[PDB]
Amino acid sequence: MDIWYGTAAVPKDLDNSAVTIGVFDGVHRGHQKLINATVEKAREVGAKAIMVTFDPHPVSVFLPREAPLGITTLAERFALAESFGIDGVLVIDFTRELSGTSPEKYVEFLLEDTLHASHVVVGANFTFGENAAGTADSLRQICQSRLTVDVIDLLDDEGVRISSTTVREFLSEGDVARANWALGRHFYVTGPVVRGAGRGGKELGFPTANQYFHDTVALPADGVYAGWLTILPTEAPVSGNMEPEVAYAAAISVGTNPEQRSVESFVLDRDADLYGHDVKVEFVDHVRAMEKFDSVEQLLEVMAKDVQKTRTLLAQDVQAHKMAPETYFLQAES
Amino acid sequence: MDIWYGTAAVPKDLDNSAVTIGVFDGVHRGHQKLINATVEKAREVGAKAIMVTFDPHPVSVFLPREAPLGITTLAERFALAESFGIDGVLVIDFTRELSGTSPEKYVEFLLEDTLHASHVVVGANFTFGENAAGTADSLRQICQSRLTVDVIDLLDDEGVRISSTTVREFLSEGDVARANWALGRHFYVTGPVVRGAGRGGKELGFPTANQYFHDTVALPADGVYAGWLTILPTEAPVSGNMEPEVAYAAAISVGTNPEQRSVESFVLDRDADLYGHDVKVEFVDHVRAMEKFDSVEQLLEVMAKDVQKTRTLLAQDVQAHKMAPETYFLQAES
Amino acid sequence: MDIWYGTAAVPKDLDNSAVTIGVFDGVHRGHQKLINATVEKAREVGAKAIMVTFDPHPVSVFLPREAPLGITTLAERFALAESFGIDGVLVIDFTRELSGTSPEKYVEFLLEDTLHASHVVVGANFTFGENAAGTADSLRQICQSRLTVDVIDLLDDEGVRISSTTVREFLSEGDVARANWALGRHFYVTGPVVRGAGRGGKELGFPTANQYFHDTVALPADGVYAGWLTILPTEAPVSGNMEPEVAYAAAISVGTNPEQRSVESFVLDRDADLYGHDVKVEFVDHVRAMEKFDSVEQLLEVMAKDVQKTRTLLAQDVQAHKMAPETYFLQAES
Amino acid sequence: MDIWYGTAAVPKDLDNSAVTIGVFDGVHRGHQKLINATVEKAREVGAKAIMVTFDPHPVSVFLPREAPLGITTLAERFALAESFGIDGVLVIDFTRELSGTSPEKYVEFLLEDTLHASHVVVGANFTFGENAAGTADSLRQICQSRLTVDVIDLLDDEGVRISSTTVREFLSEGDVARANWALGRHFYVTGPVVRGAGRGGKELGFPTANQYFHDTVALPADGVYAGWLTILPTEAPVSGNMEPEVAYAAAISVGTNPTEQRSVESFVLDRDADLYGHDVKVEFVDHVRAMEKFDSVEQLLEVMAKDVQKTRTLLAQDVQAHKMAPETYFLQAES
Amino acid sequence: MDIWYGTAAVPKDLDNSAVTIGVFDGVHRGHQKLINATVEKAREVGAKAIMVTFDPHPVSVFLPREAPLGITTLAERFALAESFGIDGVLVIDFTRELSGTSPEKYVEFLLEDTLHASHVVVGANFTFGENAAGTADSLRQICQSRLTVDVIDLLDDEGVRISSTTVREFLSEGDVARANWALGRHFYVTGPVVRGAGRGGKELGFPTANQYFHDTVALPADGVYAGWLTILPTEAPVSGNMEPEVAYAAAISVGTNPTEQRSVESFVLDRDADLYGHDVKVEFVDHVRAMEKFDSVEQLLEVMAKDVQKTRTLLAQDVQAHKMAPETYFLQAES
Amino acid sequence: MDIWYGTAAVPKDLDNSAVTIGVFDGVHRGHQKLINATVEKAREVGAKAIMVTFDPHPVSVFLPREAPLGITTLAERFALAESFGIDGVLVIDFTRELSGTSPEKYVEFLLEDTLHASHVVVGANFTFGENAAGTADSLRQICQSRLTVDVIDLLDDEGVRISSTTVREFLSEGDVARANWALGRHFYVTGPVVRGAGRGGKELGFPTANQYFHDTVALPADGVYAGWLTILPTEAPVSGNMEPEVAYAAAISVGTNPTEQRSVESFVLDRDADLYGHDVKVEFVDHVRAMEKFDSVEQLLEVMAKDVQKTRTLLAQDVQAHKMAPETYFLQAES
Repeated sequence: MDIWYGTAAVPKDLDNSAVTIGVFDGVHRGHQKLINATVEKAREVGAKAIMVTFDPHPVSVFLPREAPLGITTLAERFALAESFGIDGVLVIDFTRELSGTSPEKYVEFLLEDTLHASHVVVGANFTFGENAAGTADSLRQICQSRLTVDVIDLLDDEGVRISSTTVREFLSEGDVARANWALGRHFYVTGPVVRGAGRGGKELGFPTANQYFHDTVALPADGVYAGWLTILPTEAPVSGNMEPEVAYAAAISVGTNPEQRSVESFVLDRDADLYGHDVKVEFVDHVRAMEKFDSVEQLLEVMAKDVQKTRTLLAQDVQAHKMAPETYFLQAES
Repeated sequence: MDIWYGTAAVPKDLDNSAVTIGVFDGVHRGHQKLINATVEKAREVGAKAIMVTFDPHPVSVFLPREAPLGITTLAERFALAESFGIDGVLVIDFTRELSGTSPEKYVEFLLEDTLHASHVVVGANFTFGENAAGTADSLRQICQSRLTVDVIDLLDDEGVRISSTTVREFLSEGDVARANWALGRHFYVTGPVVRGAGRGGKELGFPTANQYFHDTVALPADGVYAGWLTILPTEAPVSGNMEPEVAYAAAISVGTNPEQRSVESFVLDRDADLYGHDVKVEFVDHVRAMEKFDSVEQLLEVMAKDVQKTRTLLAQDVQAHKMAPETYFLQAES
Repeated sequence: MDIWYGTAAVPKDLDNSAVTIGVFDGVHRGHQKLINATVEKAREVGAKAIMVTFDPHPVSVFLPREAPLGITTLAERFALAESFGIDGVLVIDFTRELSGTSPEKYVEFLLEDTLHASHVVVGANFTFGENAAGTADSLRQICQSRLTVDVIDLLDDEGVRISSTTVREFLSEGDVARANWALGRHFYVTGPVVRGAGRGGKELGFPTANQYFHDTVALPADGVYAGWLTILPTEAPVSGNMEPEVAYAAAISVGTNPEQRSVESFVLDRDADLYGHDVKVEFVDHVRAMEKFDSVEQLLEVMAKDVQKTRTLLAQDVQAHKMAPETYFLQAES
Repeated sequence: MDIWYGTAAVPKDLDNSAVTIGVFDGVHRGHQKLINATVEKAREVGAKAIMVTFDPHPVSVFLPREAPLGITTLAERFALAESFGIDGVLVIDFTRELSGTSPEKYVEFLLEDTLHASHVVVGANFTFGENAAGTADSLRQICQSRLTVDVIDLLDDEGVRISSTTVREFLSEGDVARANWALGRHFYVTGPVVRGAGRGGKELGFPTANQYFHDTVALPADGVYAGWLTILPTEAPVSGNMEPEVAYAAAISVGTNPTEQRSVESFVLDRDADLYGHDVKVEFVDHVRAMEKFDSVEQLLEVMAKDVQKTRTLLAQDVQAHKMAPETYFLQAES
Repeated sequence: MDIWYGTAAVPKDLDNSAVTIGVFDGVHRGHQKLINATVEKAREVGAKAIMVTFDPHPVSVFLPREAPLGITTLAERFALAESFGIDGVLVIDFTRELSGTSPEKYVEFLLEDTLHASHVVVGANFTFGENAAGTADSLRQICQSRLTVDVIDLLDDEGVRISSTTVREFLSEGDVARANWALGRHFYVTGPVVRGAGRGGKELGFPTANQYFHDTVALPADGVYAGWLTILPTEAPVSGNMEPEVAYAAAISVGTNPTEQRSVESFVLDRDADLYGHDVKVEFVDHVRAMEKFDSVEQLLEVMAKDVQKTRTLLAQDVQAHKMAPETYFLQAES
Repeated sequence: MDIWYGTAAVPKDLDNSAVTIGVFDGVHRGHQKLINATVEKAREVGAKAIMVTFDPHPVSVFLPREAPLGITTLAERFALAESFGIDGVLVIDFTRELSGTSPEKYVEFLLEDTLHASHVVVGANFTFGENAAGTADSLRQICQSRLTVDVIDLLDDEGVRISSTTVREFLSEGDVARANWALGRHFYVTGPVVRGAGRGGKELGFPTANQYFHDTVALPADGVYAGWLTILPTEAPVSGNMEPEVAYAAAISVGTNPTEQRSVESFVLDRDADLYGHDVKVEFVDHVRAMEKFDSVEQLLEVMAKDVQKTRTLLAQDVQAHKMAPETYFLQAES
């Protein structure tokens, strides 16, 4: 998949394309509707399926620092767009271009001159142009004759509107199961593993892996979650008995340094230290709220209940296999 | 009007004076009673009307950093005192003088030796001298024969005690209309305009003017307010279609950087950038609480409702002309 | 009393000992049970009474920064252990030794090889060894024949479990009287006196003494407390009319710098400045919550009520003489 | 004078203009040549004289936080342009437009489509387009028949090149005299006065006025300077015996602090005043001495009085040398 | 290769091993001598070749925050050890064990009880036990009949001692050529690429990739270097015309910042790419120039193009000198 | 000895006094001349001997945060005054009083009204009143018939002026020997011991005691020094084999840190102790060496043992030179 930053980087000789346009944060199930319709129409005409997306977040342009939390990083947005069949992602920066343009000159510049679009697919909530004048309906009439528009209704399921906003609320409440349901997959973060408290190995109280994330990253509420940890493909040696590319059962502690968040993973039944490696942490279910501990004994007792509840939740998760990992490790008991 | 810092700076040959004494933060309506009585008595005897005030706040002397928020800056206190007819402001620093003095030596030093007072006017709440022993009644008896004392009751109106404390509470609650009612004018701040998000001009989402204030400045609760923005007299060029010395209608956003406050002003129906200029922002009415925004579209929709409610509130404000500005700009519609 | 850091510092020729083992934070009344039983048994056999304690807190080993607040400093733990008759304190660092050891090799190494114990006394809550496997009951069976174990039930009195946890909660709620009841003495802090607001002396609003404490120190809730201030033995000159080694009546203000705490002491009926000195502040009773002040007059009025309520509470405290100081100063009135 | 942010804010209405293009930092004497040639030509035709300038600094686009010190603020650049008779300032941001563009499209878009220019005036060092491709020659050729292009060599005078670079050098060495000579006026900063040490009254050692500036502002090397302080027009009362819009003789201490920040402290000669809250302009005339540490009050005051004597002399020369002195001023010969 | 943290994590299972003991920071050419002697001996017997190393740095135990700069990270030390055929790395923390211990107990515990060693290999400078009592001799005597002890002199070559110290010196002076000569390979750092100035596209001045490193990482003196940049294996898409696992010719700017942090900015020659989010390895070949300030865009680009010419030359020599060049690479002779 | 803050705290009761007036920072040998002349005169009459000193430092009133380094704390100034027999210390704050005052009112208010002085003793450099107007002469004339005024020249000895300035210079150069010679005693700091690296036990490299001091405290140049450490009187238990109120031979490392702060680390010779929580006085005798970086444990300990040898020698000389040595001390000749 190609990745272009700004209109000027798009090949001048780009033949023909089917385009979808949005922030696409999270690439949730509604987003997948727009991508599917787009990939299908491109197949039909032998054209390229292009996503136009935005970075930085269009909101942060007017209100810097008060940007919505990133459900996925931009990098993951690329990876997800590829996995669903996008051939090219065009990334628009609204402080460089297309912000002051009228609806008319927007379509003309982006869809025709730049992308040579024959089809375009947007959500019902899509807007464009100076002071957001352009709507999904404007796009229908401006493009009548010139190119075909397909406007997909926002996704409603189980009485919930599925949008970036709802996914963020579910994460913020600690309800990763409902977030996952909206995403169509386990919510996850990826990141390098650093040193933390003691060393990962024989001692149960020491995390197998510690990670930090900036406060722009959306993360579930401080608490303990059941999930899966996967060391990403690597040739670097691994301390202990975990293998790369296998999703390992783990009780995951999300915390806050007293707004930079931490994620500490206790991998079930393994003795390993993942310092240096790149590690994906997928969330499945909430286990408990954060607690303060006043004795080593109390701490470990609770730690063991976390493991117990995690083993239960993960054993269920494996049964919903459209969400579960391909290769996993989960022991039936300790 | 003269401004003296400390007793030692007062002219030795100061003939005769009528004196009022207090912190005078905000110069609210109660304060204006003391000033009026003082200016009138000075007129009568052909003497000077002097205000004795305090900086730093007498409270911050014992409890530094836990000082009351400044309803007005000291500079504005001077300007307000002038506008009501004070000829001289003496500014006392309690860490330099008059804090350890007895009530007796206080009157003797300040009122006679320094200010050659023939009349003095204080509030019923006025205190003075070591450990606040001296009261308004002490001042009556210590000054019998020597000089005339006039003690004005605290101002009560519409079942509210009008004091610096009540004005601060109204501001803190976001009730600027009630604060204004207590002040006898629109609550305002003045300050240099800095660069903010994008550039002021054609785009509705970009503020016309951004300002910052230290956390000692009293400011209404985070939210959106209707008010008036006035570029203070200047010869510097102005970017866009606003003129100096005209009060322009504006939706005003007060925020907090995550305790240094910001004030962002969306001037109605104007395209301007005020970087570099000194700008007064007067508050009239609360519009709404602060909200987080998840789309450019939602942001602008709300922005436009703010404008709508502002136009309404300001059109009413103009009718109460004792509070409204002399020269204003408010369009009947967009 | 000897103080040893780590097993390696204990004399190789240490003859024979009676040992107690725990964190001992606060050395509360439950702790005193373990120490008493230990000192008594050591007397009986002519051996040394040893305390094994832990620093850093065993909890902070797994969860750094999320350590329990220190009811006493380590230094005070030493002083308290001495005052109750401990001959030697061995201080174990769990990041250096004894954390990965099995219950069996723990007893063998610590109690026999290092300390040559003939008796050991632990609480019912005591645990030891890798992943806290070892219990008070494990210690009974592992030591049958080899050495005598005495396991003391947790202390229950007036329907409250007396533990480090409960003392911390009482402090956190501002209930120092209940904390004191659990401690078996007045809760106290010691520390150097620094400059604060103005100078200690004639002015009532200026603190006699200002101190700061790091956020690892347990301290009662922000508020005003009645207590006693004692300048620790010294030959340095004292500004004003306070003598060393006398407990002076004081209204004590605990605050927070906006997590480093402050303690400001208004010594009743004395004019003194304690800059430079080391000062113990004992807490007796809660007086009031913290308030914001908007006038010097209001501030001092409240200050005087604090003094009034303090004089009352302290006059009662003196009557409970097992808790009260040996030499005190409290005036019947101003 | 108008100020437009971006090509899009320029009136479609504009039918004819004489344009000059540069950063114009400092608006020094070389800069004045460009503006003069532009303004006089604009008055010849019936056209408006337009300055195209850049903010953020083009260097900062590539090397953020490595930007050169601003000789003047953007605000003062506007004011200086207006003072030399520019009708419109157009401010280009390179992060928004005109940066990816080829030499060909840059000219047509900016000079023809936006500004509808008939005449252009640039320095010989002038560069434009993608990767600095376009040059003073490159410009003259693309613009045949439609645009009179006047290229002006960089200003050499007394064997010294007068550039923003050269000015920044003079400032940094603390040689304000040469900086002024190159600028055509006294170098100055403007800012609100805040509280400092004590209160401006009878005591010499407490500064009449305190100011702080961001690390972004070019200021002379730490030291003491002779200068003039002016309270900018205001109806706000003044504490002490000073008036607005009079340049007062002052000894000026420039200092630094951990927090970045630079400070400017002004001891005004023969006045007892405290300027807290006013906007004041501080003009620099000559270097007096380097910074030094003090360990007694008497020694500090001894030096302070020597700074005052030196300022009296140097400022008396500035008044006599006429050309750069202020219109209305206050200076005493003796204390 | 296994990695054990502390003696306690070592398998009880281990019956025979050839051991080497050192900090091994940089795994330079002297270090390679120790490892080679160890690995070949281990293959002779039926034994595993074990490296005993230390983290935190032994110096940092006594002088916290005064620790020497890491020539490589602990992670890269592992990877380098594995590349020279070590079977297990045992990592000692001196704050947890082996620090109070006498020479006698140190050997028996570590070499006999834990590792069940038959053979030992150490540098002649090797020190152990309480207060550095144990030495290369001290070691040979305690271990009679059970342990073959091979002591190897420090590597001298071309009249230069090759040590971690010497490498840190070369790096600090910006002499990466000599650092590489001493290491036996190109010095490198590895890290995730983040956002910087603009976007990696057609414009030369915006870096292909930005990286930051803690003050803990030894890096060359601030300046421009010739080097190779490699995108580490990945299925993540690449923006632009670059592939993973190809070393691309790059000019590399090393800089600093208040906040500690060092930066590494890579301008890859003849590619339009933005590497945000990838892990990249940056190899250093030769010093090009010291850092300098710029005050015009044209001058910066003028210098940038000179850096590119210089890189082409220096990298062409590195390719020809064969021995240290990468396996698969991309370099153009002309622009 | 009494300590009064401000003229207002002085007893109205005080009927007669001999007064000395100065900053007295360091209470050096020049200072001792003033105090001796004052104390002996006070014992002659029936009067109390009073020191008028200043806090904050008079310089800091004008130049905040540019204050000279405190040779001693205000607390130690009190203690030193008491040790030379002053009966009352009166502490003037110039931000509260005596600063606006003329020479005439300063004398009458302070010396007559407040202190009811009969006799005054000042240094020849002494300055008072508004803008340093009043001087040693100015003082003698205003005080005829009521005040015996004894002016004492600044102390010159071995061709060296002994002043606070001179002491601060010696300290800053790391020449504590000359600082001590000028002070009349070992320069010292006092402070609570906190945790540092490891635990004070058998291992030489972990300091017996760690201390930090604000940037306000004059300390010797970073380096190693010979000195004596004393645990101040206490009933708190001591970990290790050290007693309170014995000066123990120590090698002392003075260092710095980003965060401002200076550190003092004491390696006490031939003791295994950890002093956490105690107040300790650290006396400086002689400079041993400048600071240096280390890259091996063995080298650090090699140097550490050389510091100890050097300390043994230098401290043996200090004991023999008698005059400045402590009363009760502990020093061993051999390890």
